[PDB]
Amino acid sequence: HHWGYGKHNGPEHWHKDFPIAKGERQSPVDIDTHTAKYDPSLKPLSVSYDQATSLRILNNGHAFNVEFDDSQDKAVLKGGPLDGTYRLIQFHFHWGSLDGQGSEHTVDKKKYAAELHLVHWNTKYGDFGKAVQQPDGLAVLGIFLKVGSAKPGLQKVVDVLDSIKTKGKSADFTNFDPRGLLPESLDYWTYPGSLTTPPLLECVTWIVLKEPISVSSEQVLKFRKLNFNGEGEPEELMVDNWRPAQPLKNRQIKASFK
Ligand SMILES: [Zn+2]
Repeated sequence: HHWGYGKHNGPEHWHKDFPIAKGERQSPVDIDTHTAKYDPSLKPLSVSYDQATSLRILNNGHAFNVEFDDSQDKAVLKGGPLDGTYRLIQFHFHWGSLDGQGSEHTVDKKKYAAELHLVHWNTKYGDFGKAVQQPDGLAVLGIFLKVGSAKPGLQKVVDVLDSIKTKGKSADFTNFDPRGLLPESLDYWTYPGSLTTPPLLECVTWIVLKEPISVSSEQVLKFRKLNFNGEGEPEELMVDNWRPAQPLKNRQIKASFK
């Protein structure tokens, strides 16, 4: 009875194995633009993916992750509200059963078709495993996906999904430049949060971009062909793998714009 997104093992059941699910710094959250606070002291975000080195893409039964080589000071996230440097280790998405839903964070209750999470760990801590044990261990860049024109930089991902349909499958995924998944503007909202999947550790400084990237209906449709199940097991399409908004509980969401 492993955790999942079904009615029997979904978000509403997670607290039984991970009590922190009802904690004080849980993610995602709804971004109420009227209550968010513009902070003029917030510096521009610094995303350096020029030399990021992608390795493989795999279906872990919850989503698909594109992993990178984080052994060198390659892809790093810094600046913005951060006081340290974080290395990119992997990215994945969360999406729905229809274009009307799929994102984890919402803006004034609005849900996007999907949400991209670029995960980075603090260089003060040695590696990912050690970083998640600290309150400022991770910096996750969240980017909303809306339907419209195609996103060229996403095509390589879309095209390879048919080869890793079921849990446990993976494929070579070298030479992928994540710079192709970023919107033009880097304006953002930021707040202290957690991982949105178990163990739900409250070790994340969330940075959610104001500008969503546009992907075509054809592209997002491909996400919905994946399976939660492994090969040979009953079909369980991978859709609605998103955790709903959690109580802000007085944390303050700051923005780099009004
Ligand atoms: Zn995520």
